[PDB]
Amino acid sequence: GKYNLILSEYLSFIYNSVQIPIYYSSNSELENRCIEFHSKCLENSKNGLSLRKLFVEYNDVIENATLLSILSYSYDKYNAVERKLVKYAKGKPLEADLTVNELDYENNKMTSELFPTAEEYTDSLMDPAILTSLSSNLNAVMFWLEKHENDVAEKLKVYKRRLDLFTIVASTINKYGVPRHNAKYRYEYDVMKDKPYYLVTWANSSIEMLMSVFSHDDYLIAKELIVLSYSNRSTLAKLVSSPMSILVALVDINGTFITNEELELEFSNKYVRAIVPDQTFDELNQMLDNMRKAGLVDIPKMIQDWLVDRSIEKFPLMAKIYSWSFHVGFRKQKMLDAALDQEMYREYTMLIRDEVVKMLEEPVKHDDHLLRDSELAGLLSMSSASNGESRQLKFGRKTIFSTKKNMHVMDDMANERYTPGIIPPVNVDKPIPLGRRDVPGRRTRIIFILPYEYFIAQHAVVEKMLIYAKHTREYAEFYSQSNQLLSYGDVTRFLSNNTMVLYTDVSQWDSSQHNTQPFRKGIIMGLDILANMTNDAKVLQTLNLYKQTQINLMDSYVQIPDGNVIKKIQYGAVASGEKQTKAANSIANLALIKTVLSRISNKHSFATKIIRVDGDDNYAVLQFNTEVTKQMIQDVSNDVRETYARMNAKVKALVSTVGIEIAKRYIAGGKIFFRAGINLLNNEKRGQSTQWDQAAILYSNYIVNRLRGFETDREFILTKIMQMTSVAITGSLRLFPSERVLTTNSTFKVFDSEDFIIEYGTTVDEVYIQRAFMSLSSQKSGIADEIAASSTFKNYVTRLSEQLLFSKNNIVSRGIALTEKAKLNSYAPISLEKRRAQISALLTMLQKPVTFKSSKITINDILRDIKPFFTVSDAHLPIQYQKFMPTLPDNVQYIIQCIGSRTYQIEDDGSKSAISRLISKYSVYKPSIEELYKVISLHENEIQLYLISLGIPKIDADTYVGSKIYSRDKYRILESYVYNLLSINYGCYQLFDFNSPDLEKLIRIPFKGKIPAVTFILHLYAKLEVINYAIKNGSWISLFCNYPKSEMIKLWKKMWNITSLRSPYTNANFFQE
RNA sequence: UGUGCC
Repeated sequence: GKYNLILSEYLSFIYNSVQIPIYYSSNSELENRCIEFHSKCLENSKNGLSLRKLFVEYNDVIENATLLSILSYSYDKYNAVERKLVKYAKGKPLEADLTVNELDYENNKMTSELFPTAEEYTDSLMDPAILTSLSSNLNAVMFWLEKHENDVAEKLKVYKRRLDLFTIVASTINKYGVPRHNAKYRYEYDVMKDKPYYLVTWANSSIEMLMSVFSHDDYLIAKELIVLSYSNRSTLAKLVSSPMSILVALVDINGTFITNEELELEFSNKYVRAIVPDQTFDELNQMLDNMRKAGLVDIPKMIQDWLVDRSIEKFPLMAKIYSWSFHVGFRKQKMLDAALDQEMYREYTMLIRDEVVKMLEEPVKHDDHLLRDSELAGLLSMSSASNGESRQLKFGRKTIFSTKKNMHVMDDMANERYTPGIIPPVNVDKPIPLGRRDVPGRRTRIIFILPYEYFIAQHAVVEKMLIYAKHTREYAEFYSQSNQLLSYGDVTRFLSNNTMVLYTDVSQWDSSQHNTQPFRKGIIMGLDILANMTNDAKVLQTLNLYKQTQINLMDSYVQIPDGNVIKKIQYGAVASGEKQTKAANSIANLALIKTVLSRISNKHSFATKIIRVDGDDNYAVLQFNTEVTKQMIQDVSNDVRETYARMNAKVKALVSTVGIEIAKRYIAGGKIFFRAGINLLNNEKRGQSTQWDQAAILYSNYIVNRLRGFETDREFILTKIMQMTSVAITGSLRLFPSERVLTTNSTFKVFDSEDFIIEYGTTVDEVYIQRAFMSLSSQKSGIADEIAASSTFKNYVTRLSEQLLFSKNNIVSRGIALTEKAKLNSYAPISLEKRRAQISALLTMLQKPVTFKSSKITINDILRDIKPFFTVSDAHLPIQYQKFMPTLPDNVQYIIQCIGSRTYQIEDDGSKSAISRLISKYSVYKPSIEELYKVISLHENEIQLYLISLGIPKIDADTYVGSKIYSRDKYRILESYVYNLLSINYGCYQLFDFNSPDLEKLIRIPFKGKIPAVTFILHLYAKLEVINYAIKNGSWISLFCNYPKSEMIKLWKKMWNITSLRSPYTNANFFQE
């Protein structure tokens, strides 16, 4: 509960010249006392009197009531920051070395020198894009510094290392003064022109980096990145994190974890000697020298010191550095610059064509319905993103403009303009609008934003390909319900003294111009073969349309802005934006890896243990009929690079016998590592999310980084959360939500009271608050109801429905209309109205909690009912599993050591149900987990009607409605739904093997009735409680359950009526992946 | 409506 105490100190620190606590209680009499206390405090403050007497008088309110919020009556002028900053600003300011970046505008010049006229100015290249101010970040660091000013021992060293660092930030910022932000947390030209262009972004990155400093090594790393970053803005991250690929090959393997037949992690005590050719060492040295040429000193030395022995025990430092560089911010070039960079492929093209044919061969011959009604499927699937051009649209009687894809389709249909049979051009006549994706370290890549004709003409086929991939292991990113651990396991498996791994990053090749010809032709050739396999008119048109999109792309043109103008240039390369983007790319890399491997063998004779393609990378494990030597590696590597070289492909191929390093993960010393480079105080782009959503997201980013090996002080995160989640009443009245409001599992939850432990209200007050918050979950929007009543809109819903189902409409119909009413949420005007409504409702709720008829049950209610029926008792679980994921914090790591981990994801969509499968066979419709959950619990007769209404044949529908499988499905649908409400596949839990035998013994549950749903919830609740206790106390306990027989029947009724809560915390988990 | 595909 330290969050509440912390908030007062921070507020007291920020303002000085009052704070009014606000409590509430589920007990009528106590609440009145809370009302009396609030009135007295306002009255006393209004008269400038002390509140000390009142606190003693209302001792009971402080002691038992639950704090809801804090009132901030501050009469200053959001200043203080200028005054506060100066004491810390003494050291010498930093000077921008305007000679380190190629492209001029990437140097820390004076804003004016970049944009002389306020009309030439643009933040397009430095916009933090986050909804929190630079001034607030600075305020947070200073506040933390003051609190930890009088600390001792090791704590002091952390303060001192941090204090030194912020000195550079403070002094440099002062030389120009703190920049001021507008209403939308943006930095305009007037504040900007006197100050160095990249000043605001740089300060944010350094502050974020410093508040994540603890050990001396952290201090050394943060300082080099900070000073260097201010000058360098385009290669520092890349230079710092490049030696990592070379490093993995060096470390030896002493006991690793592999994959077994049951596809689960199993420990192997083997030893694999690292074999590295002298040439590789020269390459690493060149990389180190390059870091040095760029002013780097401390970082290069650390890598060099490590190299003397390359002990996997002193390797965490290398890992720490790799995670660290990403925190220098994003590299945002000029669209044109990002855009500008851009006879033997016969074997390569053929494989791509063959792979495409396999993925649809069976679907095409049979005459799959999805292929037949592909157009309908695209419409249901259709998103609410952009279509490319801002159009004027009329809805009922309102004339407004939108760019949204959904809006364009509805307007077009109501004008006989809807024509998916005609796939628009993307050449010189109708150039493609561009989209951009920015990431730290790597170069900016462009994105096509093609007309919805393209999404529709490709949605059905890509879905078919994904299903094929779903069961093909070569495609690591799509295989089964696998996670990254299984992939990690597969590489280690066949590792021995007569086998070498081959990893390759082909990010450059994917964009190449050489690539697009062979790529498009291969897909097209495949499409022609598939067409020569059926006679179905519906299938051919859908198949034919897909072919057309590939042809139009072959010769494309792009609209790249060059200032304020839009130059139309010829883009002869493959860019992402299509539907088949990921699936096609995966096919292309796999075809490519296969092509290189085949050419090499003519020379060498090996065995292919495994081949894989995962994202922009691809790798393989080969086996030779002899012991691998340093000389052998050089020969295999030179030939492989040469094979890539002949195909004019620019890639980075490496050969090792112990580890590999790709974009998503890296393996060194038999251990699995994952980069932890998520930016905190700077984003990639702006969206339509609120401050609360962003605050929830920041906490999430912090949790993933903390899990991955990059920790940022929690107090700083908490401090950031307090500033972000605040709400102003006036220009001097600001309301700060309490910890209970912030952390309770409600529609307004932002973070967990205690990291790695999701709590649920076990007290009456929490329950009272939870019920109240839900009360005001959804808010109305006029602009939204308007269009929801217009003609064109209802017709669009009606046209989709009369095309989909046969019999009656409503469980399906209500969903389609709503699913379509929400898509309007991309339209800012509607988004803005919703937020304003939420705040006003929120201000009143914090002020004085309202009443609620409840009548709605949730997950928290089910858990609360169970709790009082378990008996706790100290138990003990020894550690049996060696550590394979080192970066993991100690408390999280301990649970894995004692009970183990898993290599799969727990099905939380119900897709593995027989009924869901049956719907898939005859319908293009895709029910949600929630819809399936409501549907399964319906009267046998009702279910039969619903299946028929969707097109399911009578003999099939009738057979299911009474079978054994339907009964089993009932339990399965609920199990999937319950896991979903408990986020078992997210955060820290996704790691633990909840089916662990060791975990299982700690649970004692005697059957007293026997009813699937009831048994599942008790075991799950017990498993979560035992694990959570373990996370907090580092020790274990055993659980006994004596739940009544009468009680279970009541509980079961409760279970089939659970509602789902929507909250920023929930959104953030969805947001991560 | 400072707007940006899968």
